[PDB]
Amino acid sequence: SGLEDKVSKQLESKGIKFEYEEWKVPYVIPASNHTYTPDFLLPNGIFVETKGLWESDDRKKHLLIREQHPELDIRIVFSSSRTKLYKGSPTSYGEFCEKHGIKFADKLIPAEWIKEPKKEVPFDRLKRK
Amino acid sequence: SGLEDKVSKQLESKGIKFEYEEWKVPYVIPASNHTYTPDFLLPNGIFVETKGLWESDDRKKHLLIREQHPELDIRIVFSSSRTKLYKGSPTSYGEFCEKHGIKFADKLIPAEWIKEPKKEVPFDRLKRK
Ligand SMILES: [Mn+2]
Ligand SMILES: [Mn+2]
Ligand SMILES: [Mn+2]
Ligand SMILES: [Mn+2]
Repeated sequence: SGLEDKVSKQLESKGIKFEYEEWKVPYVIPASNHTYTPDFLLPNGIFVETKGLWESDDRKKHLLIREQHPELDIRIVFSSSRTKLYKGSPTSYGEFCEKHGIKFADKLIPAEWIKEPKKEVPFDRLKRK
Repeated sequence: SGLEDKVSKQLESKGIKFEYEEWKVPYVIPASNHTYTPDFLLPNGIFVETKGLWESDDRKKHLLIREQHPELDIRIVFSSSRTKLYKGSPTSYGEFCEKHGIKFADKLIPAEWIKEPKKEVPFDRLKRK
């Protein structure tokens, strides 16, 4: 960058030796705690997240919850599941869900989901509003 | 939102009793491993990072490195230490550095830093590029 060049030129002009980008320093970013509030909870225990724009951190969040709370049934209703992950991506929101086992639909909750037999929700692992 | 409105109306028309944002699901964003490569290493053991724009994640990284590698001497040379942390912030890069004990300078490496007595760098704690 202009600054790196100026600093390098200065050190050389004064005859100071130096190593440039020669050493890496390892570090760990600590794990962090968060909470996610799905939009709707149906009587049969299915949670439904309505979603327009679906950002990367949001997608990672769903994968984390699936690994951390396998018993939760969290599905997504998209304004459009055909939307691509980003400006030039080949993958759609829907394809991402298919790849990771996330049940999804577009615009409205499918009649079939509402009809699914009730199942237990581990509310003990959850926090009420 | 529009989608939330349409889904809730669909559920209400079918007489489905739902809970809206009534439950919070706790989750953890996993610790992550990284490496940081300072721009310059001077003969006396001082590492210097040249920096123009200095974003929030970059500032956080520097604090993590100071906590996890207290044996290293990492300083920063800014294009301008007067720059505010972000649009609207009353705090400058320099003030942030002062608060956290980070030595800094503007435009070039201080001749006085170059003159400081050599101190051994624990290379066994680092990884060569
Ligand atoms: Mn919501
Ligand atoms: Mn939503
Ligand atoms: Mn660099
Ligand atoms: Mn730099």
